[PDB]
Parts: sequence; structure tokens; C-alpha cells
Amino acid sequence: SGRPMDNEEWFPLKQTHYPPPTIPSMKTGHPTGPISIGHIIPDLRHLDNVINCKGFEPFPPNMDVFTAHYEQCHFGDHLNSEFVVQAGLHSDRWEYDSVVEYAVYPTRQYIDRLLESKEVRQYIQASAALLGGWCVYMVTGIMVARGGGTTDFVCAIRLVKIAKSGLRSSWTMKKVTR
Amino acid sequence: GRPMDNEEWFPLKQTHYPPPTIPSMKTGHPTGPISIGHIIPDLRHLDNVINCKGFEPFPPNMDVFTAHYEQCHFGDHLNSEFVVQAGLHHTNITSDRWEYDSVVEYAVYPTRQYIDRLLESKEVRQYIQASAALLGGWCVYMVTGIMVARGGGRNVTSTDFVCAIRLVKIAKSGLRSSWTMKKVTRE
Amino acid sequence: SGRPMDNEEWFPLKQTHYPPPTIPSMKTGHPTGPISIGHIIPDLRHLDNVINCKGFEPFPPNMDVFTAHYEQCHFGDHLNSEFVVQAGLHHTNITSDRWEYDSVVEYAVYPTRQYIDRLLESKEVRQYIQASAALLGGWCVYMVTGIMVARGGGHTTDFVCAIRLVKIAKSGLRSSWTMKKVTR
Amino acid sequence: GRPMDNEEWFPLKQTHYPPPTIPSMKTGHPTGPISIGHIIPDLRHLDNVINCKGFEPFPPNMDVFTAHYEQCHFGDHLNSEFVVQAGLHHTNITSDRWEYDSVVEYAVYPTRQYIDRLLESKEVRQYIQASAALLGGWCVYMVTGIMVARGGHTTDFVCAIRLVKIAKSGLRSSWTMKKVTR
Amino acid sequence: GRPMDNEEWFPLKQTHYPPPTIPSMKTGHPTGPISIGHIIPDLRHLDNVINCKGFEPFPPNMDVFTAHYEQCHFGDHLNSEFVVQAGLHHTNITSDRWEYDSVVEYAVYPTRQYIDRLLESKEVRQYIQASAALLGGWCVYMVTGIMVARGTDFVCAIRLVKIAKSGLRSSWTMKKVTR
Amino acid sequence: SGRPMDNEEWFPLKQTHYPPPTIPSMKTGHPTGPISIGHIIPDLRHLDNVINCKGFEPFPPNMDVFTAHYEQCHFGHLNSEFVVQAGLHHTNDRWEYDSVVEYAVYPTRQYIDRLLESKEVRQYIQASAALLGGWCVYMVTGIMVARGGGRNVTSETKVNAHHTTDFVCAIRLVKIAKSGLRSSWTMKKVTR
Amino acid sequence: DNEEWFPLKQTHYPPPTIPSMKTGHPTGPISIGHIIPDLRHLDNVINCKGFEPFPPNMDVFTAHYEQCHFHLNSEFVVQDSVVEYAVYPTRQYIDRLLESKEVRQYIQASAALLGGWCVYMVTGIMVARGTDFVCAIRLVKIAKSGLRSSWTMKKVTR
Amino acid sequence: SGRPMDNEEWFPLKQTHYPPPTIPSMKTGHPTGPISIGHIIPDLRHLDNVINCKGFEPFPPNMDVFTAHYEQCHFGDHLNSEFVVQAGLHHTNDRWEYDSVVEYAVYPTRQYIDRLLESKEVRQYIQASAALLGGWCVYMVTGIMVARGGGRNVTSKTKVNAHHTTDFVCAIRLVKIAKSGLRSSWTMKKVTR
Amino acid sequence: SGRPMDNEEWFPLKQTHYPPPTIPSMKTGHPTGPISIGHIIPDLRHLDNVINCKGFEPFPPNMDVFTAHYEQCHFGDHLNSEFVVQAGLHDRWEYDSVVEYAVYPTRQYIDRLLESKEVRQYIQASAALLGGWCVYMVTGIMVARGGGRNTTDFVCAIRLVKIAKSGLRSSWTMKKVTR
Amino acid sequence: MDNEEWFPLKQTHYPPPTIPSMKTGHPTGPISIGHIIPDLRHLDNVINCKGFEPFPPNMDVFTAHYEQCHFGDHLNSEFVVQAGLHHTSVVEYAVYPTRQYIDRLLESKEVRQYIQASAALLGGWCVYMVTGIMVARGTDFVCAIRLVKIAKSGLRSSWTMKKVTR
Repeated sequence: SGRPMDNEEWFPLKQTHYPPPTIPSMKTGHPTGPISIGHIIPDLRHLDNVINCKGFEPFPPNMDVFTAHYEQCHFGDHLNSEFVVQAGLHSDRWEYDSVVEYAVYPTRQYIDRLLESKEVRQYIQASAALLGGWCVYMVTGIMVARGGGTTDFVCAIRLVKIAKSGLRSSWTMKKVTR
Repeated sequence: GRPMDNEEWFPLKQTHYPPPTIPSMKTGHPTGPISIGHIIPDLRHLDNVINCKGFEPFPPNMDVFTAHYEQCHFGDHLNSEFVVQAGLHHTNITSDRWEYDSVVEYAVYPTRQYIDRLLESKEVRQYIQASAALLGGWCVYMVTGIMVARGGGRNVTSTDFVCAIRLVKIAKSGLRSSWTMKKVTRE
Repeated sequence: SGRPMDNEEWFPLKQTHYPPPTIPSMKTGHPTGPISIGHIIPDLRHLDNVINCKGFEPFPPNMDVFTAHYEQCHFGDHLNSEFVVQAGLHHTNITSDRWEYDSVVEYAVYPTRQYIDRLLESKEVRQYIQASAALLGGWCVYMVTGIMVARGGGHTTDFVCAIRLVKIAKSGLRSSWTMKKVTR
Repeated sequence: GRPMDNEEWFPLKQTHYPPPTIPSMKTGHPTGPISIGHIIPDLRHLDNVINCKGFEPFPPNMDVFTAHYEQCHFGDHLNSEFVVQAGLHHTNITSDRWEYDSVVEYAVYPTRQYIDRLLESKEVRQYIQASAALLGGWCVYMVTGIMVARGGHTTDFVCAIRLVKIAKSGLRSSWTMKKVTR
Repeated sequence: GRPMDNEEWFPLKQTHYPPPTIPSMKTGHPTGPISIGHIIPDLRHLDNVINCKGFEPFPPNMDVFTAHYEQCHFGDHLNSEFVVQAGLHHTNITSDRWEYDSVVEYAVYPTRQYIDRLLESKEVRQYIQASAALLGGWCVYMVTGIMVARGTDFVCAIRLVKIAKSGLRSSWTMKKVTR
Repeated sequence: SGRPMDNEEWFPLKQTHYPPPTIPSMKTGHPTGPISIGHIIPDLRHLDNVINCKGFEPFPPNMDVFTAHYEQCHFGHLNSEFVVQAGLHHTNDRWEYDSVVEYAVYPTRQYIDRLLESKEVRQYIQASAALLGGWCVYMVTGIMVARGGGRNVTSETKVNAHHTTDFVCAIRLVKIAKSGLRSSWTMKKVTR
Repeated sequence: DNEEWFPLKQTHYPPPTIPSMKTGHPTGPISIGHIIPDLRHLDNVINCKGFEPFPPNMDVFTAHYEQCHFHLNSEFVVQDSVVEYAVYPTRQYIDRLLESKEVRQYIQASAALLGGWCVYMVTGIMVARGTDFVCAIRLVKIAKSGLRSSWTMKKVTR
Repeated sequence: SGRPMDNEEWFPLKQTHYPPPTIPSMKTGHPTGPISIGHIIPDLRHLDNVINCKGFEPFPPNMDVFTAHYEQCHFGDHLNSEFVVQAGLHHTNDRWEYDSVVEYAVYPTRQYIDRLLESKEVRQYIQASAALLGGWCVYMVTGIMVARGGGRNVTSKTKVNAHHTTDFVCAIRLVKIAKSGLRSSWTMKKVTR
Repeated sequence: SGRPMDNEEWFPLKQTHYPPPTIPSMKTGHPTGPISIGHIIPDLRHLDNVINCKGFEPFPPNMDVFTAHYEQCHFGDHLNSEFVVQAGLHDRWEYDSVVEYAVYPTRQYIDRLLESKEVRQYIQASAALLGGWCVYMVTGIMVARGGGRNTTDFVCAIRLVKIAKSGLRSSWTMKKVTR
Repeated sequence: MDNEEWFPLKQTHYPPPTIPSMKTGHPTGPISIGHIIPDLRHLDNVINCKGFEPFPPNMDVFTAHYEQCHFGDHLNSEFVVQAGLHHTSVVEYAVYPTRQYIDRLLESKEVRQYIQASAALLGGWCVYMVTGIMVARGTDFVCAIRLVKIAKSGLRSSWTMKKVTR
């Protein structure tokens, strides 16, 4: 199965097998699946919880969804049998047959518009008033697994961190790793 | 629980400051002496409000947010008394006199547009111009939060009252012609 | 009542029962408990996978264990019900638990570079460090610098409710590991 | 006149602390509750002296220096009240209540050797060890100056102090010292 | 009450120059020879005004602020007691206490626009262009405040700011001057 | 299959050309192959030119060779999917293996110093310091061996060729350099 | 700038006509103004369907060379008429090159699927006499990564 | 003769080879001399290679020629008799003296530089240097020293070797205008020996 | 004549007032003059107030004095600037032979001069009362052999170096002084 | 570009030092690797003309034989026309200096005397060490030199070594 899919850029969704959204519904801002590109989540410990669950802005023409197909994939890389024995430390790998990555590169304009939707704006304002600043994570990619080892499901997500603290005026976006 | 920015809350020693009504806190004319939006000259004169006659009402992107705490204290300091026993050095982390019950936090996050509206108000503009002439620049503090403790019970000193405030520091210095805002922590 | 001054640095153990080590065993480098000051864990997704589980270097004789007594401790997040309502996130299940424990006792030490160097030399820790350094870029471990113990019922019923850790990392091939406190 | 570092002088609101005798300041056993060489935990507790039972006597290179002021106040505030007249905007700069007369300032500049000797004192070492264990670092303030008001055993009293912030953080293995203002 | 920026007031000494009338200050033609808005070339001679023939009037929004002090001390830190304890009693370094009674302070806040207008007078511009061509750059000092002691009243101290464009920076910088 | 083996840290070699070394000879300092961990190369243009060809220093105790095993691997970017959505259409082959083993070491300061203090490494370093500005060499930090060989595959999937003998398919390097008259050298991971 | 010219595969690239280099439609396969994805290709022109013409401020300058054979020579191991055509890339011309239909698709595909994008611009060509052929290219690295919102332009040397 | 006129900011030229320009011709943009204020030279070694040989923009009224007169002057590098003996060396080093030396100086504005950098010859040289080489670098003559009444060549005792009683330029003060790494804008730095 | 001697590197004193020290006494640590190389002054506005007037440490063997002779020297600028500048309209000193004596200080010698009794007392008083300390070391002296305005020798200028430690630096910084 | 690192000798025609004499610290030629010159204006005013420290075992000399190595400025007849302006066998020996060797050089009698004099009269001191020589065939003669700038100016108490390029 080569190298595992759970890279440092991809957080695996292992709580519940959420079904994927249709490809056109991702660009329209009203996805059919509960987890899609363009969704804002509060923190890394609530990957399922979506702030803009009612809908978000449709993808502008400078934001097309790109694909990457992989076959005979597995999910491990977390203290494998070989790494444990040669590190002195002391998991059943799942084998999927078709895994597709859907990815998008966000523009600052699209983020500026997303930070103005009612739900995201309210969360940001509450976090700014009660806490120091605010911090949200945008789903920039989704990994959907077809088949198992039956229905397709979003198996991973790729995020970007948008933040504004220290009373600064401009928000900053940064890639997240694990 | 306790507020995440608890170090940024300055307690007001006097329990004689009545709170403003919830509706008047955003109209620009709070019914109390200390409220969100008041401008003070410095951390020594927290009782002197410069815009005591009224200020700019809160814009829609600047709403008041609430939190409730059964108990609230401002400052946990380590005592100098230490007892050694059972091979352990026992410390004593105590709370200060500024401890109140049933405290409600009202909080706000200011925008640059709103603060710019504040710096053009008559009283604040007068103070800013006078300070810039007499000193290098000017420095004021805007109340960004208040805490109201219930009156009576264990909140009695020898009927609700403002027990603590949270401030932002607004300052323009060095002829920058551009003011900066910074969080203020109790040190 | 007084409360921890580093309460943002205490990670709760949640609904478990890790027995607290006896204090004499703690300093000996062989605590009677599963998690204790001086234990090395590989990451923050475990908090119980101690690498030096067979023991570690004893405490230096000049290194002392300090104790605090809190009437109550709260180790939960800010995503309470009121914040949920005022953030508009009432539509999703996001509220976490309040980890409010009563009659808590804190045991804390101050790590020294020499003692950490000695902790990194046990057969288990140097094995995880060398393997992580060769197969991956660098290595990163976390040392337990403090433990909170909640009181049980009317002892052996007491249990560890929270731990305070420190990140010990070297990834730039700079031949010098760096130490930093961990938060949230 | 006024001291050049007048901003660094915290006034003691309580006017009942008698000053130490001049010979006792440099012996490490001052006859007064607050004096040069004392270590306080933080800026909120000036009455709380850690090295209360005594500290290191001053080395010969740490002599006490004096200054005299007919009037010393700590805080000149700009009032919000203004009057426009004759084309001028009249302001009122008023002194803070902390205003004393016939003030003698005793000042010291400490060396790293003397401070390292202070940090090894029983009480101070115990406090900083506890703080390091409970906080990953420690922070103490050494009073490097006092001001005695001879107007308003002796009848004089300590009216203000001047401190230095001694701190070690992040296990930097070397403490730093800084001046404190306000 | 005492001046809050007391270290920024350079004392004029035996130069008992008369104070300008307040109406004459704002007009750019003060009746006094040392006034707010005057430009001097250096700190060695505080009465060598280059705009001696007049300058740009104050902007209508630029106001003059006034502070009355019972006493003012502009003396150096080299007072007698410091000189004694530093072991410099065998020399003449002891400075005088410039203590004046019943002092009035007139102060303004300079803006970049008004300073640009002060740099465009014939005398100041000629000092700037020649100092920048013959020497590296230029450096002038603008009087931002004056202190006046009661008598006939006279100016006892001035507050200045340093305006300097050096190193071919294409923009001058403004720094508060202390002593 | 799965995610490809050509990480940015793993530079691929000429397929079916470099035989693997014996496992015991990697630590001896005299490896039985043309390329292995511990070798010094002048740059990335000559992945085969070895400076320490006449043996190098044996591995110290703190240098153990760790292994990582992978199954159903492949190499390779210029795939048909990325090319068609990038709009290039530049005729885009791909190698597949049954088993791939990564052998990895972490270099220490003292062992690098002893490698720079070598008979053959000093000549390349000193001559480069005199004639050229400074010196810059690369050290093999890891190797990838296709245990069981591999196969050349092209998709429109066709197995073009079959190779059943072991060979090294990639190396992982670190750049060791000294320039600007600096006293101490520097080491940095090499990415692609 | 001897360390800024990457050689290519010999006798494989007919040189374009000098007037064609400035009209944005060069007659040769490799020319000034072409965008290549990596340093491993040096032949995969992205803007193969043309690019923006050289602005008036950009002019092609020439350096002839009677240079013969003359990094690791035989001595270092022990111890042909050519012409250079070069330009200077202004930032506006780069901003317009990145707006080409071919260059924008590679960038958006690289940014979404990877972290960012890195492209190279042929700032100079080096054509030797024989039939003549382009023997070397001098490139410039144009890159925007880390969500910088402003691309950087640097020179490349081996 | 006081301090030498060879300050670190004044590069000396070959004596009696460069005639001075007339006072009015300096600000007209067409100097009557071979070297004058406003000339752009390529390097510190090619003084005669004036790029803007045809002419340059006349001096705007914002830029005036300021003068400085000196009397009984002399030239001398650091390797004089007194320095060499106490520097351990023994190879001492002709001295030029002048009765009157006049400095003419100006301060260049960024706009005047932009209008000089957009002239034909300067633009051609700059574009050639930016395309063929990494970047471009030009030097502008910000000042000139002329020896009114000429001077005398002297060797050391002191012996006069020649008398040249004709006015000539003896030193120039330059400034470095350079752009590299595609800074999108030029920088100006005073040059010093 | 020529370029003036009082450039930005040399500070002029009161002419015909300060006698030179005998050349042998400049390296013995006890100069026979009031102002010499090795003396420490408190401020730039009190150039003759020598702090270590009771002698200092003799020059170590790696600190030799170097000389520079000049003939037909003058001090000051003329009115050619005041005209091209438009300065206020509100006469120079000439000498036949002017000798500069110069020394490059070492960190050890400065650390030992900072431990001299008088310098130590001044520094301790300044640190305890003012917050920091700052002194200037005479690193060169310019001496005129006979004077004349438009007989006996005298020191006409000094070249100084600022040695300072502010805000608890624990180490002193040494920088050149310009004017 | 290594060509920019080399500076020309104007009508000197000095004899090249014998290959062994370069390491011995007493080269037979007047200009050699390891010589100290005061500035770029005086490229043949060797300060350490009485000899210098012999090349340590790590400082071996390395040779480079060029048929016709390129030495010149940017001004070439090809470059002159396109800018509008008006027209107007060799072997290299090189070494790489170490910090300790330069520290020893600065303690030579002649070098230290020039350093202490420059530091006292001027602000700091600045010297140049010949790191390479370039000799063409005849009698043969050194035609170019490659130097490095050594300077502790600025009261830093820490000398820096930079590379000089024309």
C-alpha cells in the first residue's frame, strides 16, 4: 500500500464516516455532505463541528477544485509495528482501494468574504470579545475513501488556520501540520 | 471557572460604583459612573472619566457579550510561608481581598472605526490635544469590559456594583500620526 | 479560594483512574504509579504511553517537590454553554466538560538541563530519540513536570486528574535540545 | 529639583514605616521594616519583605549615595478641566497626593555579585525555588532606593521606594535585572 | 505641580529676552525674538533664529496650551551634592539651579505639514540646501514651547525638537530633544 | 500503489543500476556496494561520484541503522491527472515494486567531523576552499532498497519490463557546507 | 555570469529569430520569456502558445563569444562561436506572464494540490554555431509560497 | 597648509589634465569642461568615460551650486613621511600644493536623479548593464574642486618641482546610484575612499 | 590655512590657556599638563574638568603614542557659509605648527582606568543616583607651538571617546565622538 | 565569478616566487601569497617584507593551469556599442587562510607596527592579505593577485575577513 495517506497535512476523520458531497455542490457553497471544502471549524479538537453549516459563498472562478486519485491505500503511520520495536515502546490498519483528494487554494478575498457570513462573524466576534482574539480553521481539502477493508466517506481533511490576535488589524492564514 | 483573560482585569476597591443598565451600555449614555466605552487618562485615575457626558453608541459589529461566574477573584499570589514535611515543601497559594460572588462579565471587542469615533468626541479630543501639546504625544485607556457583582451576602464592605474593569491602551507617540492599541495586563 | 497560577498548562486525564505514586517512590526514579513527574511521553495524543516505563534517573537531592492545596480546580475549555449561545454554535454539539475537581493537591518540580539530559539516556528514551532522529527529521518528547491529585472517598482512592508537561525538542540538527512549556 | 528617575519611585501610602538608621543600611540588618536590600515578591505587596531576618551586607563598592529635595511628589497629572481664554487653552497640572517635604533619598547601584549573594539567602532561595517549581520561573524586586520624609527613634518615615526587577524565565540559566517605572 | 517634560526644557540664561505677545505668535511674526515656530541651527546657540524675518502662521486648528507653575527648576543634574558625592568638588563643574517662580508655559504640537511650511521660508531653505550640498545632510531645531517667568516677564527656558534629513533619505525625521 | 515513495527528501537513482550493500557492511565503513549511508558526494549532479570511496569511518555506537518497510510501492509530478488539469499536455514512466526497505541513520557532529578529517574528503574540501570560495559536500543519510526488484509500468496499465534482483532506488542526503570564511560548518537536510 | 547558465541537451533547440523574441511568439522551442516548471525539465515550456510581447523598456542585448571548451575539470580532480541574448525582467512583465492562460492553470493547479508554486523564466538564451542551436539558458526563479500574497523573483546558480 | 584637501569624500584627479568648466556652464546642463557636476561615470576607474557626454538636465532652482574657498592648500595621501616611519615601513611617498582651491557642490534630489536616469545614454548603459550583468551601477559627480591659479608640484625638506599656473580640476566628489536584486528602485550612497 | 584643524573629530578648548604635557609624562600616567591623553572627563560641556587628576595607569607597551605634524594651521569657519546659508549676521586663530598626539585604547587599559579611585567614585555616584554612567576618555591632544589670532605652547584641541553603560548592561560600550 | 576576485598588476613584471618558497614563509618573489598590503592603491607595498609565518600543514597551495584565463572589467567592445558609450599560458596559485594563521600574521613586527599606527591616528585599521597569485609565461611574471580584506575597525575587538572583488 506504499506510503500511508495520513500525511502531516491531512487530519484523519475517525469519529464517523460522513458521506462525501457531490462535486458541483462543493463549488456552489451549499454542499450535500456534512464536511466539505470551505467549511469553517472552531479548533483542531472539533473537526466535525462546522460553524457555517447553513452555507457559504460559492467558489469564485479563481478557485477550482483539483483532484488526486490513489489506489490500495492504508491508514497507519502511528507507531507502526517496526517503529515500536526499534524505539523500545509497547492498531489494525484499514485498507481502502480508492482514495480521492479534492483540494482548493483559497484567495484572501474569498476568506475576507467568508469571515463576514453570519455564523462565522458571530463566532469571531464572541471569541474576540470574551477571549483574546479569534481563531478559525478552513477546510481546504477533503480525502474521500471508496470501498473498505461500502458507501464513500470523507476519510480526511486538510485545513488552514486563520487567526487575528494582539489587536492587529489584518488576519493571518497558515498551513497546519501534525 | 475563571475568565481566560483574568490577568487583564483591574479590581475597583470601592464597591460604591453602581452598574449601568444593560440597555444603556450600548446607547452611548450609560446610567452608571463606570461602563464599557469610558475613557480614562491613566491607570492611576481609574475614577476620572473623560467622556463622562456621553460617547459614541456601539456599532452593530460591536455587541456586548456576557459571562457568569459563581465566584471571581483577581490575583493569586504565592505566600512567603513554607512548611517542610514528609519530604515535601508545602506552599500556600491564596486569593487577594478582591474576591466576589455571582459576578457577571460584560465584554466588548473594539474596532478602529469606533475608537476613531471616540478620539474625535469633544472631551477626548480636548484631552488628546492638550496632552500632545504638553507631552510628546498622548495615551488614554478605553474600558473594554466590566464585572458586576451582586450586592449583599459575602460581597459587603464596611446593591450590585462594578467590581473590576478591563481596559485597552490607546496611544500615539513620536509624531507617528497613527495611534496604536494594546491589551493591558494587571502587573 | 486560591487557584493554580498555571491552570492553562494542566491537561486533564478525563474519566480515568490513574493512581498517584507514593511521594518517596517519586524521587527514586521508580514511582509506584503509571504517570508521574519525570515520565517521558512521545506526544500529546497519549499522555499515558510512558517511554521510560521501566524507571528513570532518580531526582537530584537538591531537587525538591513543592505542594499546593486547592479547594477546587477547573481544567475545562472555554466552550461552555453561554459562550456557545453567544457564538451562534448552538446548532452543533461543541460544549466540552468542566473538569471541576474538589480537594486537589498539586505536586510540582523545576526541571534542570542536567536532569533532563539524564532522563534522555535511559535505554527506552534514547531508543525513541535515535529512531525518531534517523527515520524522521528530528525528535520531540514531553516530560511530566507536575501532577494534580484529586481526593477520593473516605488514600488509595485518590487519583491523578491532570498533568503539567514540558516540550523537549531538537529538529534543526543544531546539537542542542530546547525546552518550552506547553499550554492549552 | 526632582530626581532624574522620579518615575521609578513607588510612594508608600502608609506614613508609619520608620526609616533604618544610616549605619544599619549597609550592615544587612536595617532597623526599619523597609530598606535598601529588601526583597519583595511583587509590586502589590510592599509590606511583604522576604529577606526580613537579614541580608548580605553591602560590599565596599556598593556605597549609599544621598540626595536632598525640599519637596518630592510622585505623579503630576493633567486634569480634564480646560478653559479657553485670550486665544489660549489653559490646562491644570496638579500634583498627586503623594507629596512630602524635606525628603532625603538614599540610593544604591547593585552588582551581580551582591545580587547572586542575595539570591542564595535562605528565605529568598526558598521563595525562588518554590516559584520556579510552581511557575517555571521566578520574579523578585530588590529595593535599590528609599526616600525619607523629615517633615509632615525619629519622627521621619519612608515615603517612597525604588526597585529593580530580578527574574529568570524559560530556564535561561541566567537571571536578568531591569528598572521598574510607575 | 511641576512640568511633566522637565528634562526637555533647555534654559536660556542671561538672555532675558522678552516674551512675544500671544496674538503675534500665531501670525508667524512674533514680537519676541525667541518664539514657538522659530528654527535654530544647533543647540550651541539657542538664540540664532534663522526665520528671524517671520514664518508661516499657525494653522487655524493648531492651538497653544498654557500651564502655570509656582516654581520651575531647569538646572542640570550636576548639582552641588552630586558633585560632592562624585568627588568633583575640586573643579568648577557645579551647575546653577535655574529655579524660577511663577512661570507660565506655552506649548504646541508640531505637525508634518506645519514643519514643511517652516522649512520653506527663504532663510531656512537656504540653510538647508547649503548644509546638504556642502555637508552630508542638514539638521535644524524647532522651538515647540517656551517658559516665561514673571518680572517685566522674560523667557527662561525653551523646548525644542530636532528635524534632520541625512544620508539622502528623501524625508526628514523628527525627534524630541532632551538634556 | 498508495502514496508514492518519491518524497522531497528521497532523490531517485537510475533504476536497476546500483546494487544494494550488505546489511553488515553499512556499519563497517567499507560498504559492499557503490552507494550507501556514509558516502560523500560532490553535488547532486554526480550521484555516483564518491569521495570516500576508499572506505570511511565505521559507525559509532550511537549510530544504528533503523529500517522502515513498505509493500506495493511505486515511483512518480507529471502524472496524467496533474498534467491534464494543469493544462500542459507534454506527454506526461512509472516503476512499481513489491517491497521497499528504508535504511536510515542520524548523523552526529563528531562523526561528521571525523568524516571531514578523512584522507579523501580533505582533498576535495581544501582544494575547493583555496581555488573556489568555500566547500560544499553532500552525505548519504539514508537509502531505499527495492527488495525483490521492481517493474516498469505504463498506463493509458501495462507491465513493460520485469526486474527480480535487488537494487537501490533512492537516497536521502544532507548538505554540509562552509562558506564566507566561517569557522564552523553547517548541515541542512536536502529537499526536492 | 558564467555560473548562471544551465546547459541543455546539445543540438536539440533551433534558435528563434531575434524579432520573434520580442513579439511574444518566438519561432524556436526555447526562448526568452518562456516559463518552465522545474530545473529537471528545462524543456517543458508552459506558455507554449505564446506570451506577452517584450515592452519597450525591455530590449534584447547581445554578447558574442569566440569561447571554446576552455566545474570539476581534470586538474581539480587531481588536486565554437556562441551568442548570448539577454533581457532584464520588469515586475509588470512578470505580473502579465503569470496571467497567461497556460501559466495561470499550472500555478492554480500547483497551489491547490501542493503548498504553492515555483516557476522559472528564461531570462537569457545561449546559441552556439554549428546548423545553430540553443546551447544554454539563464533562468530566474519566480515563487509564491506560504500564502505570501506577493511572489518573489530571484536568480538561479548551481 | 593645514589639513590636506584629500578628504575621504574627494577623489583626486590627474593634475592639469582636466580644465574647469565656466561658472555659468555648470548649471546649464552643458558644461564647458570634461568633468563637472551632474556627469554620470560608469566606474571609479573610467573618469573620461562620461556617459552623458552630450548633456544632462539643467539644474532646477531647487538645486544651487554652493561654493567653499580655501587658501594655501595641499594634497597628500596617508602614506606621508611621518606615518611611514612609525608604521614600520621605509618606502615613503610627490605633494601638490595650491594657492587657492574652490569647491563647487550641489545636493541631488531623487527627482533630478530619475530625470538623469531616464536620459538616452544613461538609460542605454543602465539597461545594457541590467540585462547582461546582474544589475546596474552608476556614479554621479556631486562636487568638483578647482585650483584657481593652478598649483605647484613639491617633493620632500621641501623642493618645488614645477609650476602650473592654469586653472584645473583637482578632485571630484561622487555618489553611487545602484539597483540590484530587482529592488524595483535605486539607492544612493555617498562614496568614500 | 587649507582645511581647518577643528574638524568633527576634534573638540577645541580655550586657546592659550591649557599648557601641554611633556612628551615623556604622557606615557607615565602622571602628565605635567592639565589635559592629556588618558584623562577622563565627565561631559562634553566640561572638557577641562579632569576626573582622574591624581594620575592614571601608565600606558602599557602595546599603547604607544603616534604623532602628526601640520604647518600653517587655522581654527574655525568663515562667513562664506553664512552668506550661502542666509544665517544671522550676528576672525580666526592661526598657528605655525600644530602637532596631534594620538593613542588607540585597549579594553584592558579602559577596564583599569574605570577602577581608578576618582573615576570609580564618579561612576558609582552616577549609577546610584542617575540610573547609568557615561564618561569620555581623551584619546588625542592637539597642541599648538606658538599661537596667533586674526609664544608659549598650548593644547588647542582634544579627541575623545565615549565609554558608557546604561540600563544595567554589565559591560561598557566604547564609541567615537563626533561634533 | 572568480574573475572578479583578481586584481591587476600595472607594469610591475615582478618575478613569481618559487613553488617551495611560498610555503617556507620567505618567498623569492616580491609579491607572493601571504603578503600584507595596506590598501588597493598600493598593491606592491608589502608590509611583511621581512617574511611571514610558514604555511601550516592545512594551508597547502593549489594550482590551476589556464590556457588564457579571462581577466578584465565589464567594459568590452561588445558591451560598449550596445550601451552607446565611446570606445577607450597562465597559472594560478591559491590558498585558503585560517583564522589562526591570520591571527599570527597580525602579530608580525611589521604588520603589528602598521596596525597600531593606523588604529591610533585613524579610526581603525585595514589591511589586505594576498590569498592567490596569477602568473603568465614570458621570463614569467606575476600578473594578478587575489586578496582578502582584514579589518577590526570600529572598536569591535573582533577582526573580520571579507573577500574583495573589483
